[PDB]
Amino acid sequence: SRRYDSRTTIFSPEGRLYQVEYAMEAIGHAGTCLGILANDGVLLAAERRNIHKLLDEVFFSEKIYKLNEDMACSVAGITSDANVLTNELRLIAQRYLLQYQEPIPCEQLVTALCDIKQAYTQFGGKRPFGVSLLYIGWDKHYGFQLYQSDPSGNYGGWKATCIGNNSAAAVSMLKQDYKEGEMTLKSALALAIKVLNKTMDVSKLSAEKVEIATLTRENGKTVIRVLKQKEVEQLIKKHEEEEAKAEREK
Amino acid sequence: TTTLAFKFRHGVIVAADSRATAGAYIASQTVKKVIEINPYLLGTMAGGAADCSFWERLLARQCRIYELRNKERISVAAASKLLANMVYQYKGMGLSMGTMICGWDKRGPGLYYVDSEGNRISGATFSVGSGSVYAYGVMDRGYSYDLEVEQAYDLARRAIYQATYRDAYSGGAVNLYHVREDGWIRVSSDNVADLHEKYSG
Amino acid sequence: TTIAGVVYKDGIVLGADTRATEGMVVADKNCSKIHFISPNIYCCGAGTAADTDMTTQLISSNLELHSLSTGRLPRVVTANRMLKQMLFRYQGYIGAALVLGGVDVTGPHLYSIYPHGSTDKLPYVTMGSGSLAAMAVFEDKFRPDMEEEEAKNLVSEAIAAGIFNDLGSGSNIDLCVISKNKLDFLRPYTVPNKKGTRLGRYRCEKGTTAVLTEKITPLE
Amino acid sequence: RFSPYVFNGGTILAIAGEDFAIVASDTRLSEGFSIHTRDSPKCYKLTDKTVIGCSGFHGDCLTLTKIIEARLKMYKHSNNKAMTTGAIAAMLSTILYSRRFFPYYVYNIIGGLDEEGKGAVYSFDPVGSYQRDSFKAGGSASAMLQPLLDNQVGFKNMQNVEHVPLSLDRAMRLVKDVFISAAERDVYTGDALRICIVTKEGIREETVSLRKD
Amino acid sequence: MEYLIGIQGPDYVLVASDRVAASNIVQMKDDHDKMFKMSEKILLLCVGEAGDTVQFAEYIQKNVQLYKMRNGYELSPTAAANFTRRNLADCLRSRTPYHVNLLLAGYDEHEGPALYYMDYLAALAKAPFAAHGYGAFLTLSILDRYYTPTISRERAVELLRKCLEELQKRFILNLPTFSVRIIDKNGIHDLDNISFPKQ
Amino acid sequence: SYDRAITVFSPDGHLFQVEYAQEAVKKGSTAVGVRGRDIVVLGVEKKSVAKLQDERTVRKICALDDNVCMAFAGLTADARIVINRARVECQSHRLTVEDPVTVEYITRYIASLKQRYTQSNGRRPFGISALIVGFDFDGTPRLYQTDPSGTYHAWKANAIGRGAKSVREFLEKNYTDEAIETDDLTIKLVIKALLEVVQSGGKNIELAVMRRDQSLKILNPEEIEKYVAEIEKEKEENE
Amino acid sequence: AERGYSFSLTTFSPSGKLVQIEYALAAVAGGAPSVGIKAANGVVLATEKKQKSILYDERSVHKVEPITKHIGLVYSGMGPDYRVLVHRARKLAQQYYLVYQEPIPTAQLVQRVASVMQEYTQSGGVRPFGVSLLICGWNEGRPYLFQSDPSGAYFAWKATAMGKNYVNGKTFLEKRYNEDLELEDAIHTAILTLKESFEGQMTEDNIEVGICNEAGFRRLTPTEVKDYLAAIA
Amino acid sequence: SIMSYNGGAVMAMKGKNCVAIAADRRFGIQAQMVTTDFQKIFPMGDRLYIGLAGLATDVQTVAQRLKFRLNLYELKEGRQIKPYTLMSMVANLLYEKRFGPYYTEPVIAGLDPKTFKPFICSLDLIGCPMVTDDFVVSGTCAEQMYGMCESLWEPNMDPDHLFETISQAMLNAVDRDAVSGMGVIVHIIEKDKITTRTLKARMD
Amino acid sequence: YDRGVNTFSPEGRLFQVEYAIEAIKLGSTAIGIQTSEGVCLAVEKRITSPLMEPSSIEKIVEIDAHIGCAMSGLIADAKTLIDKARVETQNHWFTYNETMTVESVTQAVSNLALQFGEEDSRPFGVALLFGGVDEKGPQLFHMDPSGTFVQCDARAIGSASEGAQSSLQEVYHKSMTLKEAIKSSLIILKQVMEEKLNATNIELATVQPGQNFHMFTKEELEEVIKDI
Repeated sequence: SRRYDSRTTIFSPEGRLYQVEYAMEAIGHAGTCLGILANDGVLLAAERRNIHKLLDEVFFSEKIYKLNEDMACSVAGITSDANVLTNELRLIAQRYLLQYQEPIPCEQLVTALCDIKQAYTQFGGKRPFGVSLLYIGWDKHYGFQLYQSDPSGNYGGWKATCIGNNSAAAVSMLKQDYKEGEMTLKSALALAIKVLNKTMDVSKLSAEKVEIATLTRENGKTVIRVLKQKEVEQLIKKHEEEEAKAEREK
Repeated sequence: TTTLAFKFRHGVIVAADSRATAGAYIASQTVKKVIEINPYLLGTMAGGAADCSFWERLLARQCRIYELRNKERISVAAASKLLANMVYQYKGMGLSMGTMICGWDKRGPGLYYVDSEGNRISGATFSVGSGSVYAYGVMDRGYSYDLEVEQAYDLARRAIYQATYRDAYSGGAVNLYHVREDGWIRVSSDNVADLHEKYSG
Repeated sequence: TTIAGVVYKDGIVLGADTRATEGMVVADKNCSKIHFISPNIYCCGAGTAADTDMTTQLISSNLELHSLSTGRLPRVVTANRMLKQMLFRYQGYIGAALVLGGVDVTGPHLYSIYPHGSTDKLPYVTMGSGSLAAMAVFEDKFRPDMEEEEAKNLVSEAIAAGIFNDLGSGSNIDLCVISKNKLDFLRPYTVPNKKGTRLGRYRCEKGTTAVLTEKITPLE
Repeated sequence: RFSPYVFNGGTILAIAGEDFAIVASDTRLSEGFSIHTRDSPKCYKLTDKTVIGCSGFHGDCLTLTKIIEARLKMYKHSNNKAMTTGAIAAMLSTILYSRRFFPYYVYNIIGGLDEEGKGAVYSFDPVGSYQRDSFKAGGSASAMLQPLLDNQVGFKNMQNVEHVPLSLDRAMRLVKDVFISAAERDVYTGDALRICIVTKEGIREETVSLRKD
Repeated sequence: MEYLIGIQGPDYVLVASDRVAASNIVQMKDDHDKMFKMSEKILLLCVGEAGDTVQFAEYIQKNVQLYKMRNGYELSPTAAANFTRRNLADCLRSRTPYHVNLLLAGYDEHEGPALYYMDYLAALAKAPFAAHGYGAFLTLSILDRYYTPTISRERAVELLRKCLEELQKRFILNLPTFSVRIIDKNGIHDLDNISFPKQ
Repeated sequence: SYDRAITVFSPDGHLFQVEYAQEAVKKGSTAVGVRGRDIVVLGVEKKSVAKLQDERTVRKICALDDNVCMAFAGLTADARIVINRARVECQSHRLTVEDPVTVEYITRYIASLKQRYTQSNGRRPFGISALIVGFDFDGTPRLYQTDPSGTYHAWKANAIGRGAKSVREFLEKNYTDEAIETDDLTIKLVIKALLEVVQSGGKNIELAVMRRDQSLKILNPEEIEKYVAEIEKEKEENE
Repeated sequence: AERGYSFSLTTFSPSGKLVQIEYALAAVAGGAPSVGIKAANGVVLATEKKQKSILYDERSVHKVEPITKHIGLVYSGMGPDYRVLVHRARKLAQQYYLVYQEPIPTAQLVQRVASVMQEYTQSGGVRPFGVSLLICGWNEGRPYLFQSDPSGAYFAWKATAMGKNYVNGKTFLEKRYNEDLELEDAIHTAILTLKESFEGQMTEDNIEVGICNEAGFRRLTPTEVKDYLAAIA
Repeated sequence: SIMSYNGGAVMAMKGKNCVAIAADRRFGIQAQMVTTDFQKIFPMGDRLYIGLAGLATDVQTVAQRLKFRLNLYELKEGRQIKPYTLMSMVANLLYEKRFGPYYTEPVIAGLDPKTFKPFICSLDLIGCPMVTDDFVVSGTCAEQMYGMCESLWEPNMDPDHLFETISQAMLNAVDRDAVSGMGVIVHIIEKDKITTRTLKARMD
Repeated sequence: YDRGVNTFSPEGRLFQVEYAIEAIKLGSTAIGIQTSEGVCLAVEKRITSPLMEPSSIEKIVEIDAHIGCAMSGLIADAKTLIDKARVETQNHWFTYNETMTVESVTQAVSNLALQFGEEDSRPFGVALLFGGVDEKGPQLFHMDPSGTFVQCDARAIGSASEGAQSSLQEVYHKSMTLKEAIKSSLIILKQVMEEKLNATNIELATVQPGQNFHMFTKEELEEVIKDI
């Protein structure tokens, strides 16, 4: 049975992980998300590869999956492949509330899920998770935090992210947008609108194909504002007037 | 059955009677309750005879293995702690161990009293055994804390004598060792019958 | 707690008391001990509730994996052997004291469930604390079931016999008509026991009680 | 309920001389008034230099003895040498203790030649605590032995008596008189007496007849 | 068998432990200390079976020492008391159950120091004081007389002097040595030992 | 086609997954370190910080205890595994026998655990290494290393990564026996290797110094900012 | 490596695509057409069963195997591994029914089954399910129609179709079926899109139309199938 | 007894459009008090509470273990928690140990998430569900709970008469009987707002 | 044509065991010597860079108080066998009240010589030199990674095992004193080392019944060096 084993777990002769390098090629494709710094709140946006309009869209949050009433995670990858990790981390977040009675911080929440994806890479020859999802939340210590997961079992957590393919023109623009935080929660969402409008393949900033979920820090409820797509269109046309105002300079 | 151990300026003095009897029948006067674990350590026997023999010898396992690996003498506090945890797994099964961990440590003289119930404590003085309190009255009245090595010999053996005088259980011979920085050294072993006229005047 | 029933030609009628007493004070005045086994099978509860409830739910769950294997409609011989099988596997650590009945293709059949797992096939069975009063009516007055209706009265005659005799079964009478085509469950059937009226108005008006701390939490 | 432990009788006395040792045990196996068999020697020789006695529950006697004989070949086929006299009592200490929860009921006394070519006696107990002794007496008749043995062999209970260690002979009849005196009030001892003498030239055995009632 | 003082103040925490390890009649270890220091803001108190107090000290002490350098901050007294409960809750139904008595003491820089109560049945409660012994009847006199918890940092130590005079009244025991500690935002501080004269 | 073996190993005289894992070591982030009678200094670079992200998530140094410091070179994936692993190891060690074993228990833990990690089937060897930092009892320094084969070894100097970081250890050998008698020059060695190692950005450079038994703290851009200015001045004093 | 207990056989292509899982979609494409429509009051399913020989009677083998009294379902492609997950879903739907005491919605059947179905694909040594399940039923007063795939991804479609030429029948269900219609009108266009790839002969045994009522699922006998479709659509 | 160890009484009374639940604030071992600020009834979900009478461990154990399975159901399905779903959620938890079951008298009284219609239920320590159409009382002494309320509770009771009826009911029981006392908290919830009042009780 | 590595190849014998022998080429060598007076053993640490600390890597470890040992090839490979063998001799002194002498250690390691396997794991390529003093006096034994224990009075390992033993087998005639073999070993040592002999290069293993333990001492290691 040594010839039938393809040596998934075992490394490549080149020093790279043979299974992980072909894994992250799917992350560069498929899922598309973004993140940015914002004061007194945090925003998340994603574009669906299911964006074809024949769907019912009765799932409400789909690519936006909400793990807890106080926490949401934007997923990039295969749905059901991620759904195994969702309820898992959901129970890890819930078992934390059980022995503690206090919200799970974001730091150890990411390191707990990344090790689950790492266990299949290190042994067992099992199929590693090709799902890379973001993290948002708030704690009494470090406050607002952003994180990212990697298929190799590492946390890709930073204060910014590029996922997974497009947004290119906005990527380098985000480095010029690197000015840290603001609100006016509608102003930071306005910056996210020029990202979705300019860098989309069909452009036009289709409202039904994208969904924006924002977490507003509130004591002690921490209200998460999930936009109903009725106020997204006015948020889309909000910065489209600003984008038309931005081109008045030149 | 009378055992006593106490620490002072020089090492630790350990003394116990050699008589082991069942009920009113005399069995053996040569039973040695003082057990030698390591050249720098001394064990004791109380309650169950083989229980102090097994666990102190099983303690010597982790103690000698630690001396083979790290090439360093294990502390008396670690030996007393590692012994309390192993016996605690068997707690409630009927085992009774009244041993008193003795020896030398890098910090200085030390004494530890471990029981099968899981007691872990240091201390200046400990005395455990059969019927006692008649001996406690004459002992604690003349017993002091900080004295010399020569005065510790006759004073520690005095408690065994007066005990065996009134108490018909304790008896036999008195095994007295003296712990020092280089390890324990055998002092003397004498029968209580010969020690009668010595401490009586 | 009393459960009894008799079998007629085309079906069975089961009944039980609604009074469930814990200790010297009545706990649940209105209680239904008839549990759903399957569409055509019903069983009467008794003894420990949570033990028999989780039992009959696991039974019915196993019967949902049992009768549905070939589909058709649930026979009792499927549920019959499972009781003596499973309840004996635990050697009687739990308890049942149940009345099992159902209408199959072979015709209606009744059973008496015991905590040790022994089940016997009888046209009439009585279990519970009032089993002595329900048996005296079924035993001596038994008849070969003839037409339907007269046996429906025989159950109500035996069920009411245990209510008026045994003080353990009060409150309301229950009757469930189980036949091949027709299935009827009527609860409560009759309320022989009543409670006396209040001697007056004991309501306590506001103003006579002080509150240490008050809280108002409006909702959405 | 069922009692796994019972006392089948027997008395073991082993006196070890300077350069050799002697082992003595009665052969009467009896429970109650009835006698199982009149000749049932309790002295079992593991090696040429070591002879062990067994007392108490008879089922555990043959079991524990045959287990040691099974462990003898384990060590003999490992280090290519027989177990030392001190190792037999030491290994038995680990065996009796491993069973501490459900231990054998046995009274064993080992005697014979050590690695120094001298006699040694090892007192055993169901908890597996042993030590090297000059002479020890087991069984139920030890109540009349140790007080008398210390009066004779131990030179106790006397004044102005020098200490001369014994060797052979008289220790024989010392086992005879204590059994005839015990045979009166106690029926667990009598019939034939098997006494083993462990010497450098081999093992010598002798049979002593006693009253049957 | 013994009760360690349970004063819980708004800005402070006061605990007083007896140093007598003696059993039966004659005294064995006079200098023994039952006080264990969990973190800078949290202490540990345990009484019960000998081996039970040793290992229950371990599991409670060491798990908080781990969370310290893990996320970079100290555990909260609320989350700590719940963690200790699970060890006590799982000890309820277990192959080898164990027994515990005393409670936990901790400090917080935001909501303030909190005092919980550990019980051998794992039942917990939030109380400014508790009773581990019969001495509660004599303490509730001066206490319930003036119950206002505005006073004070060092007055609780002065109030402990009044309790120390009321600890020995009708009893047969002695307990000459009492060790006391005090908790503030800077951590646990050492206090002087107590000595009762015989005559 | 693809013809290769795994474990173990090959008649050619060298192992496969072991010495090849050393390539995953040398390719790790550039890091250095030194030992001293009082203050021990370390360093890390080549993190490729874009200035736009958070520095605390890329931190390469953790601490099991205030006495012993952790420094590793390699991917950060297996890091938290070992972080969770080793912290529980030094925890259970803290639990029973309060006085810990000195420096020979912990250095042989990860080393032997990694050795048996190449032993049993279904276990893929780690391609990362580590070097223990801290101070031995009675004022002595302690440092060791981890090897893909599990061999623990103590170095007078820590040189890994590219060839530019090997010069930092070369400069330590130029201080001979006496130097340094002030902690100022010992910290400045990291500020001098900041120009030599990596891209010389003044950003990815991070260090912490533990003086005697005092627990170290991460250097804030004040002390290390003042010692960075004297590093260029001290090099100008040699001209 | 390790045992030989069937470690995962599924690897990643250089582009990151699944190897044997995408090949299971070919069995769905090489299977039989199955259609379903979510409109208004309830969901309507139209499957296709045609006998390869005149000796086959469709009265025995039933394509529609409802999971619950209120929950219907159909499938596409490949049987042998289909009945494994069916009966597995019968045992799995009981935990939600016993603990939570409630007629478990189709959305929870989707979350639990597709998670195990994804775990089944992750487990090697076994061929992944080549069955695309259409999950429907009525819950909370509003019914649902959900489509799964061999990879486990779950979608939601008003009117969906699977099997041979599923992209062509999907456009017909996009045009001819829109907004929502009554169950009677839903059966109409469900047979019309099934008659697309169907042969020139349509009888009671050739097509079977399941429907999920708000009152719960009711499987229609071949009688009502020949009455409404004769004269198909 | 086991339930009389910590004592305590949970009285939940349903009104017309609302529902009320009450429990004493006394926490103590046997007859010796410990603290009066202990909380027994805990909030579960939205506009739903649960009464608990028994060992204070099973009060904290179940409520925390229930909070565990509470969210996990709500996080999978965004819809609410329902009093029926949470009812058997405790029954499955109390049935985890058949011969080892926890000792508690859980009383779950909460509003329907769909409509203002209140619902009341009480479960046995072994997990046996039980429902009443009037009120559910669980406590040490059952004579004062069943005797009074049967002559007090009425089919239609507004929040004004509902709170004042149980008020004097607890005043007459505590000032006379022994076991309970040391304050009583009352939770009266309706569709528009949540009201929580604490009744006055003897301090001895 | 690699089948299972355990499968008894066409020649045939185990692959990995045949491979593990070549694993000695990547590590240093030692020289054993035995004499009626005592057993002396020498080694070379193979210092690549001055950064290497001499006491960090030691090729001689003492399994039992009177029983020394020497490793080969890698370090941590023997470390699992070394440390676990110390538990063996200690339990033997618990049951029999006597420590294993030079023999029961061999059969203890000989039983575990090959424990490896794929199903039901990887054999170590470290050769072991077993020294000690039994009831027969000073003795030195040797074993190989293949698992077959053969008694070798004076044995050398490493890549120099070929050359170092060739001249060593001639000088083992019983008419040679222990003192003559001590200086005979350093002659082969200075030939097999490229770096000049210094305090950090080599160490010595000497065990005698009278002088002990010893083990070995410090600053007496440097005396045999300057005498080169």
